[PDB]
Amino acid sequence: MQEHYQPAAIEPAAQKKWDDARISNVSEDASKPKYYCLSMFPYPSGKLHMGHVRNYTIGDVLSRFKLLNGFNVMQPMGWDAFGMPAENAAMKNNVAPAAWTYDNIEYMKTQLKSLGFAVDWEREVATCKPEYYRWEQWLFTKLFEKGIVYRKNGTVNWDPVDQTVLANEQVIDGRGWRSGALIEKREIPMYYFKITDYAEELLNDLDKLEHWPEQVKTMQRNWIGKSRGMTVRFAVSDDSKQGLEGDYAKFLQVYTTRPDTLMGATYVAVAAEHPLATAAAADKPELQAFIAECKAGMEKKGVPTGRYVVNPLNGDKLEVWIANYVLWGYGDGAVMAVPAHDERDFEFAAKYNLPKKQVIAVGDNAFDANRWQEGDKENGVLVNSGDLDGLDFQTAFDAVAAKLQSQGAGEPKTQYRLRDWGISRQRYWGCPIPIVHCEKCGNVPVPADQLPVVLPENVVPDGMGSPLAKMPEFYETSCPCCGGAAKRETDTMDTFIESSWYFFRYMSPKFSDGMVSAESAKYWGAVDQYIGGIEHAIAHLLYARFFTKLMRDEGLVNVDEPFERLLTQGMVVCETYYRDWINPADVVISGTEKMSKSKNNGVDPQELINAYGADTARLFMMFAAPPEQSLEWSDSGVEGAHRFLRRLWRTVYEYLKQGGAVKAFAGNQDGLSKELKDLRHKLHSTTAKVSDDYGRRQQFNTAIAAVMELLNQYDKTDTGSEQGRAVAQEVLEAAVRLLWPIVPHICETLWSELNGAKLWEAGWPTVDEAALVKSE
Ligand SMILES: CC(C)C[C@H](N)C(=O)OP(=O)(O)OC[C@H]1O[C@@H](n2cnc3c(N)ncnc32)[C@H](O)[C@@H]1O
Ligand SMILES: [Mg+2]
Ligand SMILES: [Zn+2]
Repeated sequence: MQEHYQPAAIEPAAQKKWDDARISNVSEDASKPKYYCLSMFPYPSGKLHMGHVRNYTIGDVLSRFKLLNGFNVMQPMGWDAFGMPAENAAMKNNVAPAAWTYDNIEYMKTQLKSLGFAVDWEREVATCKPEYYRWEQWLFTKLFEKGIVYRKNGTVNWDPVDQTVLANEQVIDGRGWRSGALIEKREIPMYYFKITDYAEELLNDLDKLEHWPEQVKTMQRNWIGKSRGMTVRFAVSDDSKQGLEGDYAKFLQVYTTRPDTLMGATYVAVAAEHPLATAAAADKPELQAFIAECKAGMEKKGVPTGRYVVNPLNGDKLEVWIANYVLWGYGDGAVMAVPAHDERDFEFAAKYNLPKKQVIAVGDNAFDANRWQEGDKENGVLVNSGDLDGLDFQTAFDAVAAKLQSQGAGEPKTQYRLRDWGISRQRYWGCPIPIVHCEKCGNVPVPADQLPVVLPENVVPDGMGSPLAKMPEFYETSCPCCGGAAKRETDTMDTFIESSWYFFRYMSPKFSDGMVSAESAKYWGAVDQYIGGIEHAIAHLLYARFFTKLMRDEGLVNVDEPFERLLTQGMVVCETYYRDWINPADVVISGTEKMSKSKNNGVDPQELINAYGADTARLFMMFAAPPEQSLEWSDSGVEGAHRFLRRLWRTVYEYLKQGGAVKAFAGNQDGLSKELKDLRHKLHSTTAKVSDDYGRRQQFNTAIAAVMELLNQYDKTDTGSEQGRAVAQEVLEAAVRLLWPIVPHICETLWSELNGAKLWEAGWPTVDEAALVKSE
């Protein structure tokens, strides 16, 4: 054993030892329990930096821990290669997106290999390769013929800087997710996934996820935004039906989220384009001028119609008003009004002298009918509501439902803030949409045998429009239904399509007959442990659950949920500079910020490895903070981690130098001195603590600190006697195994100096319970 700790000697040798043994190349082996640990794969939008390294080191620690515990561990890595991240970085450097992506991938592979992650590289995927994206094209066509994917014109989010439409989940505070530019509204046909068909299942199945952070589930619940409401039909008065036809001559229908206030409705509003408004305006120029002023176009305005509808629950004849705040096409185009319990209706009734019937009371408060007081749903009881008096909200809801159901005048209706997922992008670098437009047959999907629709890679966009719409050699084709002249779709799929199913592709990444093979899907099931940032809560983490249910319903998988456990690691943060983002190693001082290529404050892992070794980089990331807490970059933290590794190396070197290796102490410890019994007590207490920290608490910094304390007590114990050396051997053999998930290169090397067996076959250290009993 050499005296000096030299990471450049031992880390390549350890990595070759692990690669040769193929311990990370796993098959569907039915003898060991499976463990699927996955970190969110990166965009090839530049060099990885230490923030990514923290993400992936956390995954490796958990993978290596489960490996030593006898699991068949799949930890796969790959490249989220399509979409704006890679393309925007390529265009900034005048490089074609394809060439830029593949070169970035190869540098990112060398970075990760230098860090010694226990990755099954034989499962590597690159999402921009046709062997990958053909299968999402296949799924697209299958869902298109079912109507789960559809094309429709509509109002969309337009990003004027990235020059593409964006999904709702990609609009962050009204700004594009990559550009930061203020979003605009346009009318543009897009392709949609009917994710609202799965809104209820997406919402309810969150309750299954006992091992997700509550915050992620809460954000998804609010994004889905379910509201249980009530459809209510008001019978049109017999004297108020002139000019109307069909249902509009019979009833006026509205949707409301407060049917407990239905007994308090004092008037009703309709949109200017509602058939009741147009029928009432036919005989009166009073309303036509208001409908014209409304159809032209915020402050609330309204006019009475003289038409009346009948409240189904008490028979009150409410007057119909035309109001500029009632949007047509939004629902029924009509609403009821409860001013005493809705602030908007209170203002409308105050501005136009409309009654205010109180129907809810909160505790012991009075009702001043001319001053709005702060609409409580949770704390409230009904008054002036017939047999509804005394009922709280949820009981009044179901009671009103039963009442309306008995007369055919209404029924419960659930709505969601979630809208359908718009996936069309006016971008070159993305999965081609497998549609051909035929003048005779319409928008037709490409046959399965003709898939993939191959994206040409010989393209350098100029930044002025969709490049594919500019290439007749791409879009001119034949219709697959009739053989006439036709045009391929030239929009591509948003990059989140690829990340919504890549975790299944890892299970069988060379499978040529489908997205994922039935045998491998049945073996691996779902991801046991997922690690990635909280920024994915409303988009990827929601999209992925949706795709999983889609693929399940197509018969491709048999799980309901893609990810069992989710760890959202904290951000690595670092100082930033701008002028034009500079890097600290090389103006303005924009202050401490998340490490990101977008701010050019990333620390390259390869440079730290070249100066200090991969084990140092890994150790600092796991020791500096609990994994969910943000971690501030620090040179002294790097140096402190390196000194500990020198201490570990020096500790074993000095032990071996004074006698060499002996057999570790084991068995009954009666006869050991008290100092050595205390050391064994600390040793096995530390094994229990580390085991619990890796497994149950997932707190790796305190695991490292526990091992440091064991070494502290070791240093203060005289271990030079024969029994001392056996206990020293035991301490050091446990210590390097406990730390191997964190710093495997130095622990593998030290293990081989201590013991001739293979570390991963000696397994995880066991707790000797007899060592934990205190002496009398
Ligand atoms: C599943 C896909 C939609 C993922 C997508 N391709 C993506 O986000 O790719 P990206 O390459 O941006 O990030 C890859 C992973 O690294 C984490 N990460 C990045 N910066 C930092 C940081 N400063 N501190 C800690 N962690 C960080 C980030 O949260 C993510 O889990
Ligand atoms: Mg369960
Ligand atoms: Zn045709």
